[PDB]
Amino acid sequence: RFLKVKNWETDVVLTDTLHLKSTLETGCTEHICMGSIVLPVRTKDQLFPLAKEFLDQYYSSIKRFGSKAHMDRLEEVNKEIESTSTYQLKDTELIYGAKHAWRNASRCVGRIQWSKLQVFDARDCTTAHGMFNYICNHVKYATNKGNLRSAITIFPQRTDGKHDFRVWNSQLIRYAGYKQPDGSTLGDPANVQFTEICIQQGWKAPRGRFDVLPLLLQANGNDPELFQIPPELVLEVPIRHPKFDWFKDLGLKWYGLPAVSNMLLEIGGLEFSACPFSGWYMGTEIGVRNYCDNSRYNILEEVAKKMDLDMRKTSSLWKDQALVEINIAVLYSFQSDKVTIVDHHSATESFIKHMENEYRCRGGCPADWVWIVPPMSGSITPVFHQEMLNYRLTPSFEYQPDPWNTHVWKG
Amino acid sequence: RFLKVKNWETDVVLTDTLHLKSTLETGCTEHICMGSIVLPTKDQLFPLAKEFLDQYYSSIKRFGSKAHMDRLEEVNKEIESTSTYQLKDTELIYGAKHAWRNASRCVGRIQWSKLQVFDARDCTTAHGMFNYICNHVKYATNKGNLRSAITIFPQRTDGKHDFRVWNSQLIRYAGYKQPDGSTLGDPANVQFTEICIQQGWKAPRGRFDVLPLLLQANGNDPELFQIPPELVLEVPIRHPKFDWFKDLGLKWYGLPAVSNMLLEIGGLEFSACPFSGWYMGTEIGVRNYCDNSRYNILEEVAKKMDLDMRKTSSLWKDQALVEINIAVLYSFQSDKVTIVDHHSATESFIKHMENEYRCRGGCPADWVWIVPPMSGSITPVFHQEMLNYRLTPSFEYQPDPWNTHVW
Ligand code: HEM
Ligand code: HEM
Ligand SMILES: C[C@H](O)[C@H](O)[C@H]1CNc2nc(N)[nH]c(=O)c2N1
Ligand SMILES: C[C@H](O)[C@H](O)[C@H]1CNc2nc(N)[nH]c(=O)c2N1
Ligand SMILES: NCCN[C@@H]1CNC[C@@H]1Cc1cccc(N)n1
Ligand SMILES: NCCN[C@@H]1CNC[C@@H]1Cc1cccc(N)n1
Ligand SMILES: [Zn+2]
Repeated sequence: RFLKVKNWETDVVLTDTLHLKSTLETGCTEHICMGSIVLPVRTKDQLFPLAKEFLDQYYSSIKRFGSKAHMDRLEEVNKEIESTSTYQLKDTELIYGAKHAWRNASRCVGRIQWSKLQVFDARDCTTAHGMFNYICNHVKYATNKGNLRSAITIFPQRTDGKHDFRVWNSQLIRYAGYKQPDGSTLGDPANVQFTEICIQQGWKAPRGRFDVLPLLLQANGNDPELFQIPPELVLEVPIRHPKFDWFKDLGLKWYGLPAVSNMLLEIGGLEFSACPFSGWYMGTEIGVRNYCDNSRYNILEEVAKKMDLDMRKTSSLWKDQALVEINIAVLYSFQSDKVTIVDHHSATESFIKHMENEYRCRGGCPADWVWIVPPMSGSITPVFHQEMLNYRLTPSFEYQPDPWNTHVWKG
Repeated sequence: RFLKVKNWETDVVLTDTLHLKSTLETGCTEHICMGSIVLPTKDQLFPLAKEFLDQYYSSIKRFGSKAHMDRLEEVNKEIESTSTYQLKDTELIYGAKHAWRNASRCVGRIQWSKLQVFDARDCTTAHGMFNYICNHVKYATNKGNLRSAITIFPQRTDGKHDFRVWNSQLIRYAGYKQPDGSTLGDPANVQFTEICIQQGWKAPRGRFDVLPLLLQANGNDPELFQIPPELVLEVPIRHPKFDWFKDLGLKWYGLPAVSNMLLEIGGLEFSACPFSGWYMGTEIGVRNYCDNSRYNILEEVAKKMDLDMRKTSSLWKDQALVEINIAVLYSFQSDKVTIVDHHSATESFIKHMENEYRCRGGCPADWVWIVPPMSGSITPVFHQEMLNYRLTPSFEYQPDPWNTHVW
């Protein structure tokens, strides 16, 4: 079967054959689309086929499908599973696996960069302190003094699901959120619950507006432990506006390294519950969402007052006007401090090229329109006008329940 | 069986049960989502009719009554006998209002029940059609205080006597391809504009030439007609700060009136059912004005603002976008022609969704289309999970008539 996607701004049409290798479910039926819904220990039995599919892709990718090296590996993995109930990946496969999990991330607009990924093998890690060490090296390497580099650290895979390695933070770096008894919130509201957990665990919260949270790390299924990231390692950018001098007085700043740490990495059946990864920000993640979501820093009004926009009627589009300036400010600061960052125009255009390429050389590019289109100026970026097909391929990054909801404390 | 939708900005969760009555297909499978794709017999008819009437009677608290039963056999006999049937006025109105109610891609459905329905089923010719459309345009324009309406022409019989309005909207601007390789006017209508000429229209070859209606009756050949100029209310666009704005020479009509869709009620098909409401700002300012393939005026507005268009990171395109949309809302209000801004429009839709969940158990909604093409995440709907599915009565797309007309 062939599927066509059309771009209504250029009439360009594309054919997807890749979806034919899609095994996982989407959440949608013939009678219902769930395209806008955010969140919709294996047996020997299911494991080998999953291992086999993966290794087949792997060997085809290196042009050795059906080779003796290939057949031997299948046999090797086969035996190991029957003997130990699981199996270890060779460095080449882990690496090849992680890049493809990224390459298959249908909600990621930055995928043109998928083949350039530094993979750190942290499978020999056994303790939280061990984890902390690994993470610091990742932050330092990835930050690279502002000239950011994509990277991922992969800790030991799940075994019996009782010895999981988990990074309790959602991102390696995030500001604390504190709930005041008066109902207002200090810091980033999105992190209040986790901050509470950190405090309860012994963290001495400075209680400011931009407190870098401590790392809460679980190793081998044990209770998590706290670590403070060396300050000198946390690159941060003060936010100012190129024409507005009062902007700097808003006291805004942001860290430079976006590093998602709560996702699970699935490769050839194996589950890597702790696999932090980082790239570099697209302007809008900070300027639109982080600052302007009503449930985040909500700086839209304060910025509007200072600009003195007509805030009596929404039809003045004061909210729209302020949003643009704020985003202009984020891009400006980052470029000025020489910290890697990309604007949504550049990013979406690049993605469109990446996408087309993917159809030509791979027969498709799974993409989630709801997430690929930026949270501002949607239709003046090329992706808006691009039809897409969303389906799931492995390797892949999956959501996993927050560890505090499932962890069996040992005390 | 019972699905929940969460608003990630307010944490509110709603339970949708209405989707279980869904009947048509979505285009998706459990393997692939097609949510961003723009266009994904007597034995057949009675069940469709039955489904409709039951819901009609259910709505008027008389489900399973004699009237219900009676009507049910009357239509039943008529279908067998006449191989089709006619709807009672009451059913027509209810049908239309509900087709709008079920339009998962329309952000303005909170207004659904306030719909003026014009029964144009006694129509027999293109002239009659032209007469009906003019009355509709006039009644809905209402000197600027817009009122929603739909005029329903005769239903389909054997596909060989279909009534069709060839335009995509009652009111649109022409598009001509110049030697310059460039395009004059609205590129979206380039082709339709040609078909007009190929039929006689005297294109004034202007930038904003209100096109002529091209009407088709009882399967006959489409005929041309020029809506009375005094009936097409227009708004010249000026910015409330940039006096130079007026020099781009921009104007837009006040009446958004989709004419190419197909209205389906109780199995019956109304192939010519033009309908209208009023614009949400972004429709003109963002899509019509800035879409690269439309009037594509961003670069121009950019130059006038003297913005550094050297690099994309200056967000010049974004700054222009906002102004171009401030001007639209501005001009319309100034001339007192009804118009809603995307913040107000989406906010109304959230409340509507909530009323629909608690008073109907759901609200089909298409996120990709509901979220405005600008400032997406600052509008509430961006944070609103939606369930998309198809309910009848409904408005469906249909092949342009020229790619199907046996002259
Ligand atoms: C090189 C810089 C990169 C850029 C500019 C980029 C951009 C983005 C953006 C804008 C999002 C959506 C943000 C949000 O709303 O949460 C995103 C999501 C995502 N990206 Fe990337 N990305 C990059 C690198 C990476 C890397 C290195 C990986 C993995 C190896 C990755 C994996 C994903 C995944 C899994 C998601 C969706 C996460 C979710 O479902 O919540 N990205 N990316
Ligand atoms: C009264 C104010 C109304 C507002 C603000 C409103 C707004 C909108 C908007 C923004 C769209 C998307 C338009 C596009 O991007 O092409 C839409 C689509 C639509 N609306 Fe409404 N609408 C209104 C009235 C109506 C009426 C009176 C009907 C029907 C009786 C209706 C039926 C639909 C349908 C069927 C679509 C989708 C058409 C398609 O698939 O292209 N709307 N509406
Ligand atoms: C409910 C809705 O799906 C939700 O707001 C989605 C929409 N699109 C998004 N797109 C991106 N990139 N990131 C997000 O967090 C979201 N949130
Ligand atoms: C390809 C994609 O489906 C297309 O660009 C959609 C996106 N969302 C839209 N939303 C609205 N309201 N109107 C449109 O025409 C579109 N176009
Ligand atoms: N809701 C998921 C949270 N994702 C957060 C939102 N902003 C950074 C991170 C995504 C991400 C991952 C990798 C690179 C990047 N630019 N962005
Ligand atoms: N491309 C499908 C046709 N959509 C066109 C785009 N703008 C007017 C009309 C939608 C529409 C119908 C009713 C009211 C409204 N504001 N908008
Ligand atoms: Zn879907």
